[PDB]
Amino acid sequence: RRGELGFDDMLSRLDSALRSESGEVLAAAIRTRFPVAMIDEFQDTDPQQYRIFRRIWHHQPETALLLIGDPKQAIYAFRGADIFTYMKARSEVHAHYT
Amino acid sequence: QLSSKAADLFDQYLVYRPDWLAQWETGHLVEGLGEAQAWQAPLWKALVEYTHQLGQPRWHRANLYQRFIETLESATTCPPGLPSRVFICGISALPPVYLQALQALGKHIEIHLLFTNPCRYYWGD
Amino acid sequence: FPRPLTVEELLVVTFTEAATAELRGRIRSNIHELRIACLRETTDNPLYERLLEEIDDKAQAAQWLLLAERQMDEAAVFTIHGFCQRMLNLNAFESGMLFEQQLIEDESLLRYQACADFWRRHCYPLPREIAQVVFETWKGPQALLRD
Amino acid sequence: QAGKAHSEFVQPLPFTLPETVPLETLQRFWAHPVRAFFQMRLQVNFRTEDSEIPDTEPFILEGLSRYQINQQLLNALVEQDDAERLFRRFRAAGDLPYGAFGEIFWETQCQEMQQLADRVIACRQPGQSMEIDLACNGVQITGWLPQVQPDGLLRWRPSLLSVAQGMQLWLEHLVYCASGGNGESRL
Amino acid sequence: RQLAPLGFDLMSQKPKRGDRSRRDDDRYLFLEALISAQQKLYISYIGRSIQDNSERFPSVLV
Amino acid sequence: VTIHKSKGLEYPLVWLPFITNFRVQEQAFYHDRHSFEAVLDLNAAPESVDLAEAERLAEDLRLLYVALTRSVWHCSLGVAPLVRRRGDKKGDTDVHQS
Amino acid sequence: AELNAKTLQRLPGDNWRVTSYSGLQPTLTPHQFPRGASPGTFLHSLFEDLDFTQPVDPNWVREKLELGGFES
Amino acid sequence: NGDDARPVRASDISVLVRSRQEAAQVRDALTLLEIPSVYLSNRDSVFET
DNA sequence: TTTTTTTTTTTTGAGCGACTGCACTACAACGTTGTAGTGCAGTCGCTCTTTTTTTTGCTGGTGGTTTT
Repeated sequence: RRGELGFDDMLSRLDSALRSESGEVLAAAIRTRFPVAMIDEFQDTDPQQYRIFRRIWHHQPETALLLIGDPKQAIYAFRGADIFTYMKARSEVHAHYT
Repeated sequence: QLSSKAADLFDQYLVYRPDWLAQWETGHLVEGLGEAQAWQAPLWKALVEYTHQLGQPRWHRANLYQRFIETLESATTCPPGLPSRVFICGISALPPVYLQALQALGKHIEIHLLFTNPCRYYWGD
Repeated sequence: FPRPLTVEELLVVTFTEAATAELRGRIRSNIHELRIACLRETTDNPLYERLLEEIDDKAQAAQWLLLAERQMDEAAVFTIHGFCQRMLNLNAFESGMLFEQQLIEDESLLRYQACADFWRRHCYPLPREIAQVVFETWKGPQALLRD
Repeated sequence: QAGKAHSEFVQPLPFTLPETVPLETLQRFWAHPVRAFFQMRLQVNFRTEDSEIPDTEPFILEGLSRYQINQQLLNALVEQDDAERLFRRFRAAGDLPYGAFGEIFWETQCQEMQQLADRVIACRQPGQSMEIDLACNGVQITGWLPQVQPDGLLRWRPSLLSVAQGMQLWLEHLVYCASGGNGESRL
Repeated sequence: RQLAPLGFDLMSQKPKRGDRSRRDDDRYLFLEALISAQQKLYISYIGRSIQDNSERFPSVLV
Repeated sequence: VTIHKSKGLEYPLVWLPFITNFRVQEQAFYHDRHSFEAVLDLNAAPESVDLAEAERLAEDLRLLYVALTRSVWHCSLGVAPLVRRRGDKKGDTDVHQS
Repeated sequence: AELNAKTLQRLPGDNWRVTSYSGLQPTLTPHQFPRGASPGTFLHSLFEDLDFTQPVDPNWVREKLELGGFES
Repeated sequence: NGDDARPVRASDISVLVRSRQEAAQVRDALTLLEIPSVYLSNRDSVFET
């Protein structure tokens, strides 16, 4: 009603935009904008953020996803981060580098 | 908000892109542009038809600019009310879209454009 | 990669804004150092030595690094919420967002107002036998909001 | 760094004790000695700004409003007055929560104040205020003591066990036993 | 200053010579301020933070 | 400097006086070990309490790793037989709970 | 270590300012006109905007009084 | 470091705590022995002093 | 339509869990009594984190501060 927005409201609105039918084509527009992604600090990853990144860069060709992080540094569980999202991301991907 | 953003884009096209709106008034598209063109050119044509249907005048920035170029290029006799010499001090004292009108005005009015370039040789493209 | 990319096509995502500024400065310094090492065909770093040994051409790589140094001001190194807000403001038609919105830093006041509205619309018309249990669970809406 | 540092605030000041010192000045001194040194000797009273108006109705009772409700309930139950009339009086002013929660708060506060009044009026006798005129160390103390019963001194306050109330009761017991008044003092 | 494009404007997709851009205007304003200095140029910037004494980087032009 | 504010920094000598102090979580908010989704158990079931205490202990181990991996030259630790239980001498201590 | 602050020998600037002249200093009749700075500037704008060759039109004076906000 | 030597200043030693109360305990136990200490994680406002 | 006064603060932790003392019956040692186990109540320690994420048109274009 007031037309305002929050910090988590950006993540929720982008997840609701990608949750729709046409918004997947919007993700293709993101594949027209940035055909690469290097994501630092993946231990502090919300499940909405990982759902967005999985909807954009799962298995489409010519785009690369590089999740750089550390599971031993996920200490922001009070803030909203979750190490089980990192374990789901580790179970989904196949390559691992240290 | 959509009408305000489209009016902002139409004002920016009236300032900077007169040929695009002149082609959109006829009903023809421009080859080589982005995806956001199939909803702007019929909207611009409907805007022109709506302001022609209403009592508002037809004239805007771009067509009056073209009419000014046409009435300064074809006229042999200089119209009255014009000054003798016009000084333009600086680069931002004229945006780089009225240079055709400046070339039309230079046929009848002596125009001294004081240009401030950092280099003395040619360094452009 | 199948094709080289520009500075406006490489997306780097880091949560902390000072971390993004430090990473942008470090990437700019690495671009300048690799441009110097490619113009000189020598370096004092072994990883930079292998980077110089991997390329066959030196002039085109130095020109690309000079263009990267010039376009580093328009680099796509954003935060999480910054990239999400840029994607919402860029493609506003597919997302269904407004064009100008006001951002509030603290949402605790609106959350307390909504919790007070919930407590007014729920706990007020209850009788004594239910309000006794509601009072035994929480003293007021502040304890529920703290929970 | 060639300047003098902040010297200590406590300094030996000249002071002459007057002839007539009231009992209220002694009570304000022994309630808080540093505050009485600030606001009476050099007349410096630090005025803090009042609290802002809250944006919602009080759902719970805490602090000064709860203390005033407990004080009025204890003053009403010490005379065996109707607590339901005071409940309607506090509900008509909006100080109580709306609906059944205000009734629950009034029930538990009435239970606590009735448990306190069963000890208060267990040994309560009707007493009146008496005058106090004393001469100690050539200093005159004039004042009044409220509700002086023949059993002694009886005071009741809805607060916790603190040393300031004990100091106040000890000062009242000293100013009561000095001119007659054989008996205990209870709080 | 860098200003994000609206997202559906055709001028951002295809630029020309006489197009307004805040980035190139500021980068030419810095060059004009460098040229316009006759005797003394005094460039000052926040290089260190006052909160946590963190290192602050200057602009790309400086 | 706190452990969350020491992530990514560098210190020559680090002292950890209260690294043995631990906190027992009472609320039952855990994650499933198969679906990797957040499950909030409003009832006082001991299985959800144990599954939340396991994630709490993993977060404490991650905090211990972050606090240990910031020293360069020397780190000092404070170890003590801390007992969270109210019993004085019960024959067992709670250092395994830390 | 010893330290002293430097004393300014000459003034940084002289008395330089861009100034003006003010910096160096029956029932309806013009005698019954309200005297003030704002009616003076209104009459100055009326004498500035009106053309001297063209005849004065009463509806133009009514429009100028409606724009200024005076009595009709 | 190799042959290079450096004396240990007061900025090298850092105490890693978890909460604010034990940080105040460390600061009160360190200011008793005439050693000043700063709290880099202090997020308290200046308007509350 | 006019106008009067006035300087005194207060209050605020409670649930969880152990220590200790007295009562109370069950049962074996020497009908009665001492020891052991449990219930209930008064009294007392203790203890309650960590934090940061931003788009806003420099003069966007009939524009523009100041003197009589």
